[PDB]
This record gives sequence, structure tokens and C-alpha cells, in this order.
Amino acid sequence: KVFQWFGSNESGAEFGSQNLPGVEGKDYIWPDPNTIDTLISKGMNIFRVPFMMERLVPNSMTGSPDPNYLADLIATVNAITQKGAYAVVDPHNYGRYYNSIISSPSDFQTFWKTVASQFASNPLVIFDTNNQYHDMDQTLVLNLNQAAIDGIRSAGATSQYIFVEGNSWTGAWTWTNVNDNMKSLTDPSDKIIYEMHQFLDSDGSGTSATCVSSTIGQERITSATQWLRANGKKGIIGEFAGGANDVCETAITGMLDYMAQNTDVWTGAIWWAAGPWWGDYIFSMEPDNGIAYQQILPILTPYL
Repeated sequence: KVFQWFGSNESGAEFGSQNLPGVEGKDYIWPDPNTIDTLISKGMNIFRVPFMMERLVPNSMTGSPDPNYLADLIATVNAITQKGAYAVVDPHNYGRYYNSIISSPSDFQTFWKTVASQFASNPLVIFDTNNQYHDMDQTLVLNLNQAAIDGIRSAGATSQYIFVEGNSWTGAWTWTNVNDNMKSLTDPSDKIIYEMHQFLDSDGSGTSATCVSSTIGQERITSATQWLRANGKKGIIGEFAGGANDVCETAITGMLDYMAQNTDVWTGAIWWAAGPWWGDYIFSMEPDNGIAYQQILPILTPYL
């Protein structure tokens, strides 16, 4: 393997985010361990599992978990880690809980102690503080990431990596513009990884199959790479994608080839996304018929 980690998001448990609690099998679904196994057989060793904070811990983030949703999170994590791969536990929440900005680091720390306690003995779990903080106070984003770390380590979950995320939708291309204060995060286990996301369409939203140019990915990560190096930090690309076309194929490999020459800071990359409810989605990595599984995975083989 070229990178420490290379794999895919396994999306579904966060679907239908407007329906809370929502109903499993109707509004959301958990990943399929059999198709995860296929991706593992292809060489992937990390799987990021989005879920909603409100579905895992309803009403108040300081309360008790929902038994049903937690049981399925547990089963998904174990399906990944029992094979030897890493499972990223991702509260896919944008820094918000019931659609309000999480303004209490203390409440967030308690949420994270609750979650980390369920996984504290599993060294292949990775805790991801929150997906894509955005449009909120920059000091608060720093403090929420630190509160998550403190809660996780307080639970005795000390072996695991922690993926921290920044503002501006944790974008790599925007990182130095807004997220410099993230350099001050502390972890007694010294296992912080800075998770950045990078899409390749014009606005970086990852909603169009069209990429700006054949070099846009490598261009959009250069300053983030320099920031990680200058500050003595390590990073991962926790979401990236491009359409099944020639320009995007080239942009994807150019980005990954650049990361491969900068592994002093880059630990790897995670595609967005696999999962069982993507259908004809332009970026679907879901075996055996997702568009990216068929048409993009062949160009990712060099990194597996």
C-alpha cells in the first residue's frame, strides 16, 4: 500500500436527515457487510460510517443512546474491524444538533464520552469529531474539536486515532484561509489527524460529475499540504470524488500521485461514497454496480 489508509465512506445511516428519529429501512439504512467485504478484498482498509447524532443520542446529546440505532452502529463497526480494517465513527452533523449550532463544548464532551465508551477497547475504531463544520464561529470549532478529544480520552479510548475537522466544510482548498487556529489542538495520545475534504467541481460542493480541469485536485491541496508540514501535523482526505469521465479520472490520479509524494503529512484518502441506497449516484462506490465501483475503482488500484 502507498498510504496508511485508503478506503471509502459507507453512507446510509445519515440519509433522510429531515426525518428524526426516522425509521430504519424507510428513511435510512446501515451499510452492507458483504459489500464492505468486497471492498476489503479490493485492498481498502478504512471505512467511514456517517450517522446522525440525534438518532444515536436523541433529544439531548448528554442523554442515553437509542438502543436500536446504537446496536446497528456497533454491528457495522464490528463488521469492519473484525476483518482488520479501520472504522471511522462519523457523527455527520455539520457542527449542529437539532439544526442548531452546538454552542456547548461541555455537552459535546459528554456526547463524545458516551460514544467513545462503546468502542474504547477497539484500536481499529477512529473517532471523527463531526462532519463538515461550516458557517459558525471559528473559535467554537476549535473548542468543539478539543472537547471531543477530551471526552474520548476521558473514556479510556486512548489507542484510537481522532480525525478532527475544520470550518468551511473542512475543505482542503479553503483550509489555510480560515482554519489556522486548529493547529493548537492537543491530545495526550498524540493521534490527531486533520481530516479535510476535497471535491473537484467548480464550487467544490461535490454535486456535479464535471471536474474543473485535469489538475484541479492536486492544485486544491497544495496549500493544505504546506500548512500540515509547517505545523508538524498529519492529515487525511476524508471525502473526495469525481465523475466517471476522462478529465475527472486524470484529476483524481494527479491528486493522489501528489499525495503519494507527500506522505510525510498525508496518511491517505477516503472516497465519497459507497453504501446500499445510492442507486445510479454519479459517485457510487457500492459493489457490484455503482458507477464509481465500475469505472473509477480501476484507476485507484495503484494505491491499494
